[PDB]
Amino acid sequence: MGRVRTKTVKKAARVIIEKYYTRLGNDFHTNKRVCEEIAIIPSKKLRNKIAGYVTHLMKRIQRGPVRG
Amino acid sequence: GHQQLYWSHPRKFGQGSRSCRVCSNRHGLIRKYGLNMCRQCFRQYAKDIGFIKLD
Amino acid sequence: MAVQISKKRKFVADGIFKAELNEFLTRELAEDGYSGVEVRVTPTRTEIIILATRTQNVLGEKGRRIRELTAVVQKRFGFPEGSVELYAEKVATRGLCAIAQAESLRYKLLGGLAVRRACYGVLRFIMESGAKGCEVVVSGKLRGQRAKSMKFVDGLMIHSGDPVNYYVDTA
Amino acid sequence: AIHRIRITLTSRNVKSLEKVCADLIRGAKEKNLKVKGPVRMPTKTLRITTRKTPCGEGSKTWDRFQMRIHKRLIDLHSPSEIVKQITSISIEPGVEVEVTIADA
Amino acid sequence: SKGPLQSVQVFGRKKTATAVAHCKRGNGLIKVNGRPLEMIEPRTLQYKLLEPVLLLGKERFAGVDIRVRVKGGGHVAQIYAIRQSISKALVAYYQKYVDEASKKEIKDILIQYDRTLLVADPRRCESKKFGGPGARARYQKSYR
Amino acid sequence: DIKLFGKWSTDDVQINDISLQDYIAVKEKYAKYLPHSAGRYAAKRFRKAQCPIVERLTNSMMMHGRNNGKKLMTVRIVKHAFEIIHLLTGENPLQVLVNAIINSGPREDSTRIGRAGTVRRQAVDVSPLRRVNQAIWLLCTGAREAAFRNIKTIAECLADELINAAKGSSNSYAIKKKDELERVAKSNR
Amino acid sequence: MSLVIPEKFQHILRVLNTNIDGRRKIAFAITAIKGVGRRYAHVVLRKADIDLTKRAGELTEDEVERVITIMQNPRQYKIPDWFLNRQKDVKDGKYSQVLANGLDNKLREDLERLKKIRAHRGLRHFWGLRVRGQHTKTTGRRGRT
Amino acid sequence: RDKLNNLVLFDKATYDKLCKEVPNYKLITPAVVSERLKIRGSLARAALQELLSKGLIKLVSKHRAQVIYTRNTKG
Amino acid sequence: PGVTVKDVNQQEFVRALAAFLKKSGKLKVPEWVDTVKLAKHKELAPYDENWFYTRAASTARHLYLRGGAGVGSMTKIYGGRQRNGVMPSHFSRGSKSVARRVLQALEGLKMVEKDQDGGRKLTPQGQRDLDRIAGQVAAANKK
RNA sequence: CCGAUAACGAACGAGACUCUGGCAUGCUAACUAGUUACGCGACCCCCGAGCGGUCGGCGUCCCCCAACUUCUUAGAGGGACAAGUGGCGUUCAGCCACCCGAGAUUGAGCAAUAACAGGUCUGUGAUGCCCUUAGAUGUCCGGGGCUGCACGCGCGCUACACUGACUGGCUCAGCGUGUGCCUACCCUACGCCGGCAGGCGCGGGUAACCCGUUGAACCCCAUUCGUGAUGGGGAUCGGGGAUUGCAAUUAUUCCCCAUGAACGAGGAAUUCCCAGUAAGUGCGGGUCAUAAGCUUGCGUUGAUUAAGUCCCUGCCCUUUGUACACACCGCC
Ligand SMILES: [Mg+2]
Ligand SMILES: [Mg+2]
Repeated sequence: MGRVRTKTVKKAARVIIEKYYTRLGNDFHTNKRVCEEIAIIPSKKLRNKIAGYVTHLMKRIQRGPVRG
Repeated sequence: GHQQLYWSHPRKFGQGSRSCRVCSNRHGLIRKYGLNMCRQCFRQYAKDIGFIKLD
Repeated sequence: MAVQISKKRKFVADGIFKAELNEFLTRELAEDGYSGVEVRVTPTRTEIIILATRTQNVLGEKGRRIRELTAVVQKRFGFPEGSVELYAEKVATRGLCAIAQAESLRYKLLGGLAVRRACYGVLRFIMESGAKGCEVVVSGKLRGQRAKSMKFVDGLMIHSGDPVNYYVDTA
Repeated sequence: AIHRIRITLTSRNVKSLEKVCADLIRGAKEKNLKVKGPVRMPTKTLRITTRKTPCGEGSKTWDRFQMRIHKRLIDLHSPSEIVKQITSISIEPGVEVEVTIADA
Repeated sequence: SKGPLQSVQVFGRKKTATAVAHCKRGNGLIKVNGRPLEMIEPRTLQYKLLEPVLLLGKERFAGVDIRVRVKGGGHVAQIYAIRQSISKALVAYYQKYVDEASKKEIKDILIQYDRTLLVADPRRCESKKFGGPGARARYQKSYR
Repeated sequence: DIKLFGKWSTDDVQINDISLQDYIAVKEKYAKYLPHSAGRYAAKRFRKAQCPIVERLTNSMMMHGRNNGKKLMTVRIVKHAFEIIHLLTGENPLQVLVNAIINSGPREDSTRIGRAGTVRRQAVDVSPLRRVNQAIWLLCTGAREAAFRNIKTIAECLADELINAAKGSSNSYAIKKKDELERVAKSNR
Repeated sequence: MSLVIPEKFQHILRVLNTNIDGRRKIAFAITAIKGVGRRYAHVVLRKADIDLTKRAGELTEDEVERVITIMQNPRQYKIPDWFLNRQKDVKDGKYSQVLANGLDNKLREDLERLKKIRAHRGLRHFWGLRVRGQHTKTTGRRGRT
Repeated sequence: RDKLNNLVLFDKATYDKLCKEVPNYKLITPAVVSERLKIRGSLARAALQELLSKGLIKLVSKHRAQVIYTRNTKG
Repeated sequence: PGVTVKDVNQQEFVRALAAFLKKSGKLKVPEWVDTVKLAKHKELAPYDENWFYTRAASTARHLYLRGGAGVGSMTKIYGGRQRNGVMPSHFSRGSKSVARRVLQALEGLKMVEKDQDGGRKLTPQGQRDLDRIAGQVAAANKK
């Protein structure tokens, strides 16, 4: 248990998906690489958390719209 | 009194020989690494010395 | 080797010298807004820099006070003659120096200003010099047996984790 | 010459120690001196565990103060002299050098 | 017939005990610290030492010469480091010098018997805390 | 083929009760040369189900303080006891152990919190993993109590405990404790 | 050889002034005498040259008296000076080993000399308190109540 | 159950019992023979190794903390 | 099929070498071997009368395994647990004089010699003695 | 956090963070770490093995006289994200399992608004007021005391035994310290004397250079003991011998020989704990001239049970009542 995400990663995931939907895709490693230059994330441990939530949200987006 | 008994006590060792290099206290002395600093004066000056709490 | 002391004791002793020098300079130059001491040590000579708010005060008439301090720090620490140099440097953005603002607050309260006035002036000066936030506490007894603590905050202020060490200046 | 120098760098902060070693190797390589790789001595951890309280009353909490000392070795072995080629050391506060000849 | 440079060197560790198996071309012979696999103490767990050869077969080992040096931990940790180094040494040797069909058809046997022959144990220890004798046990407290 | 302790083949041992078939681990997949492995069997729930039962026995036989980590000593004790029961009964020690576990595991129990009449209020039927746990615990405690203040060694006391439990003869500590516990559940049904 | 009990086997002996059980081993059997313990018993048996594996009950009279005289005269039987009880006596200065009710009476003599000279240890023994300077605050209450 | 007072040396009535029925049952250990014939146990080990050397009993284990013997096969 | 000492059970090897030293009688044995204890933490003297031969074999084997060992190294090897009565246990060394007398007997047997540095190592005579004893005990183990 | 939604957008704390552990046969490297290969030896070999085996034997930065970083060290980069699959879920937040994987919850440190007349004036050249200040409550010196014992309590250590004790042999660590401003006091190798405690010379080490390949204990393998307050236990006490110190008595500590007390698993009650964990088991630091049954760390061996609940004990949130608000230690 204890894998619930935080506002700090969720806000960033929504924002970068909105800004760079065209650049980004549904591959985790591709997303964790594009984030490295589209955002100055101080921490790798937070960067890949953001990337994981980004992949989850984009997999959702391919099916149906969300609040973002 | 006079010269031959005022400081005549053998003080080459023990608690009484060593003292705090800061506040001249004889309790809680930290002699590791040649600190010669009090248990409390060390907590005061550890940041200046260079000791950092990591874990 | 035999004459030299081990590296561990050497670094501990160097830190000891830093602490004692800082405390002596604090007590001596407290009324001149002494911010801190930075010591550059080379194997040949020792260079020390007194970061202060008022260089014109820390160095006396014709530099009398600074050369007097140089003699003092020679005598205490056994430095050979002409092997240590004392410089005085003005602190940049003194409003961001926790020690300097605490010293000015002490000077105001010693003068006898109301703590609310003095603390709010310090808050305004810090925020005017530009900071994410600041926080002052005055605790103790004034005119009464029962002691009170008064706290004045503004802006952001982080407390926990590693970032506090190099984000928050404390005094 | 024939001379071989061992320079030891000792400090507390790895960032400045790595800088003051790397610029030494980088400077000497341009001057074409045979520089053996910077040997990393095992770091020395001075650990002091002290009661947090200044009185004695409490829940017996302890502070684990740690002081880490990092040490690097750099060997310059040129066929010709070395002292005349290297007269600057480019130090920053905190790091301490110690010159040594290979005889020692 | 005399092809040199045919040797690998593989380590295996468990609880601060590291063993280095030097797998080299030659006749079948396994020695740890200059001694054969038998007579290594404790004599209990000798089957644990022998389990690599017992499962995969003596014939496969007949083409290699194994010398293991181990300098850590305690007795059982030495045993586990030795067996892990032995089991990983020849599978790496096979991966490097023959086809990986052989490597997979040996490593599947090893992995279905016990995963620890090829995968090190990731657990080491836990620090002691200042409220009790061990890592988690706390000193007995009294109320009256 | 596996040759636990170099002998005592595993493929001839059957678990006759389906209720315990998938928790006893003497089959060929769980068969092992020695009753010793740092397998992290307490990593999560039900991980001990796939743990070999001889390993579980040698892990439960190290108890009562003076010997908590002495797995090598417990392994040699299990070795000697298995050899003794093989030469004493004439069948596989593994089959003896499996039947002992089956007969030792108390099929029921009782548990509440309210004002108990005799021992405990509500009868209940236990889980198979609880069957294995309590059977191993009862057998180990019986052997330990038998070999406390007599000349008879741990290996011999464990041996006769398993031998008596495998058939049911009212003198085994595990069987007696199971009988008492089943009786109190029956009375407090 | 572990054959049957010898005819001249005594279940209990009587050496010096106190009986010893011969059913146990000889070395651990003569330790029942006051003044002689495991180390002294083993060393006197080494000097007496008797089979250590044999029981005390099957010892014969000449071997028993040989062991007796060995343990009674250690100074003349190579036994080192640092192995005896009463080394360098506070009374006569002769190194000796005491192995009888002589031990009890030497103990009361050494207690009563301190009591007579009013030494602190003598006073403590007279009062029944601890004598080696340990704390009596929370221990030794069993001997009092 | 007060005391055992087991014998420390053999006699005529027990030595013949040891020679007649000890090599007749499968499990023979020093503890078993001690509690069976009221012998101490040092005698048990010594006499069992004597019968082992004489050949009427076969050793199987030979371990320090526990040594196990057996009767000879029949037929 | 040569045999080195490291190819056989050391526990039986040291016993066989002790028997060899006992049968070939020239090793010097101090007159107090029947009296002293082997170590400070030992409550009794060793049961075996030829503990000197056993210890001589053991120290020869250890010197074969690693050289440069002195009295301080030998006493560390043979040290063990001290129970200290009601105090909790600690670790204690052996008997310095016992180890030194044994090593002096070994060099009187002329199979142990002083090193170029401190400590002692094995002569080729001792090497050949040890390895031939190893070969014979290996043959005995085989058959 | 998601959702509901007169709220929307945030901030502190949580998280994030730093350190530590787990993986990189990938990078940079190393005579203060080494490893392979090779050369001299030393031995078993001779049946002959001969690119045979062992060597912490000596060497190949003795710098011209091999390479390499796998093992070791320490830097930068990577790697793990509920990422992949199935199931459950508003199909959201997430949860369960499995695969690949070194790892699918490694431990700590830091830590809010505040409150506790909580503890410390015996930490301080932190400090108000009071007290004393020459027959001193200053300071020094001598001795004693802090240990003192009908008794009660707390943290503990050792045991009650054969799953053991003794004797011998075999065999494995990691933290970490080490010669001093004052300051007198370091870790110890090697050889010799003694049985031990110890003593005497001769070095090395200011340290990955020496102790040290830390030959630790438990454990493992053999001997004896044999259910007996017994070869378990070593409490109490006698005698002797050493060490430190100016000084050992009220025994500092250590060693040796003697007596051998309760104790045969412990009432009512009660403590701690979920994986390298409990527990067994030793080794360092601090204290230290001498001192560990303490504490702080480290390593070795290594489990049983549980993946839940509010029954007990507490704490928190919401509703509620209030004559309390110095707030129930209230008011009256
Ligand atoms: Mg945090
Ligand atoms: Mg005594």
